[PDB]
Amino acid sequence: KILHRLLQD
Amino acid sequence: KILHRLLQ
Amino acid sequence: SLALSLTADQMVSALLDAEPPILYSEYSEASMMGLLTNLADRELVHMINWAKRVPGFVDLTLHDQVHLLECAWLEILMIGLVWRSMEHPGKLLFAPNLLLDRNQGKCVEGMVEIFDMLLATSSRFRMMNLQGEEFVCLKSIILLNSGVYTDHIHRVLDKITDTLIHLMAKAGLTLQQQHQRLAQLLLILSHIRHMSNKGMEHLYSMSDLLLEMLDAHR
Amino acid sequence: SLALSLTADQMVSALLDAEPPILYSEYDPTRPFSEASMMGLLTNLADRELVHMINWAKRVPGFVDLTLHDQVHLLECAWLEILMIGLVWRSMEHPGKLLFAPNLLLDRNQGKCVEGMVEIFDMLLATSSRFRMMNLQGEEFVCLKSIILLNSGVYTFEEKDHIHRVLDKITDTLIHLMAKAGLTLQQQHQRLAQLLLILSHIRHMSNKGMEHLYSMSDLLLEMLDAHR
Ligand SMILES: O=C(O)CCCCOc1ccc(C2=C(c3ccc(O)cc3)[C@@H]3C[C@@H](S(=O)(=O)Oc4cccc(Cl)c4)[C@H]2O3)cc1
Repeated sequence: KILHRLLQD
Repeated sequence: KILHRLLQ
Repeated sequence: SLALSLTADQMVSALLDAEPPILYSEYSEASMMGLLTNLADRELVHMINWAKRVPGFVDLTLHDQVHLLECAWLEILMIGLVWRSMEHPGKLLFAPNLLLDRNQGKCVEGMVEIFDMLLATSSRFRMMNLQGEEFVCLKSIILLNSGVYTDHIHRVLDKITDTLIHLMAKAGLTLQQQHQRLAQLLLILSHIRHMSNKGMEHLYSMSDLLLEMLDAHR
Repeated sequence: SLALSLTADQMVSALLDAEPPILYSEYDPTRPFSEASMMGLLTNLADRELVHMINWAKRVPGFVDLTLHDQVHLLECAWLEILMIGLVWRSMEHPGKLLFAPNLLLDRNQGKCVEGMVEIFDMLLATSSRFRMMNLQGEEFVCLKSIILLNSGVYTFEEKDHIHRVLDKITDTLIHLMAKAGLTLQQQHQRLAQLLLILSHIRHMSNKGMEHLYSMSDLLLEMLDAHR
């Protein structure tokens, strides 16, 4: 998920 | 409307 | 208008006196939708009488009264259902002879999701120890607030807020506990709005009075 | 969790510093005035705003204490609400117009260009008019926007208990702001109620907005996918 990745970076 | 008559 | 001149206790007693009765349902996915549709159809008649007795509502014009009810009717049905189900954890008391759990909600397609939201609202009301005097204040707020954006109404909303704080202060809550509890209750109304919108969208996807209440959202 | 240890002033200054910037829309004189170009303009705008929103949410006190699954859930439920209250806040000083961007100021007549959008335009305009009449302050706005982020997905998941305590802290912050502005105890509770009731309308506008969106940006497709 894009939202999942942006919250990790 | 039915709501018109019921509110009268 | 008369509503503004009321005291807190007179506002509370007027709302409690206007409470509609708890109706029974009639003694498959279609079998349940019929039971719910018939029950909601008879509750709407009692909702219109209740709305007439909410202080400040009759001061509105006939057109604005119709508008608020068309916007808020499913919200009002839902918070009533959630209030009735407070003492029955994990179950929704639609009627005293119709007590359902989330598994039975799966019988109708797409209803289990709204069931879980309703159950979560009831558990939230239960853990807050929501009182009857607070409940009728919240239900009146929904009626007056849900269609106001689509100044007398705002003066009545303030009076109900003062009534909510008066109830919390009389129960011994500190100033901080009063405004914290007020906020908690009002934020729940946003979820009740969310549940209504999702419920409406499914209703005009599948009674003579419902159809027109359902048609107002399409 | 340092969110509960923050004072009211510390909570306000933290929220003000986390504020995302005001973005500009594309200005393409080659594109014609049409439904597709208007929607493309709004889609491209909200798409870039979402990147800033995700970064803003990390700085909301208490948000990073949540698990990654719950952070994803809250943003999926609330992203359109947060875009809308931002739009409504930017449009306060422009009566009858919606400032989607400093170079994109639209009235309700131009909202008729997309089928069915004018009804939501009218709801956004009335909300913006309500904020202008109340004289909503920036410190109150940043509290309301953080409340939306934490509250809109809290009953659709222990983790709920932490969010509720942070929400109470933001309530204390709003009351602190109003008491600092000279309002009486009665006026404080009344204004607190007026602000929170508007959040019910913002939820309504988002749901009606989402419904038209998943009927007609890969990040937006996934955010739009969560409400269906
Ligand atoms: O075409 C026609 O003529 C008939 C249209 C009018 C029907 O009228 C209805 C039907 C159902 C309700 C319901 C409830 C209710 C709550 C409190 C109460 O006191 C009475 C009823 C609760 C909440 C809604 S729901 O959101 O779950 O909706 C759905 C339910 C199941 C599946 C789907 Cl898809 C949606 C539903 O259960 C309400 C009105």
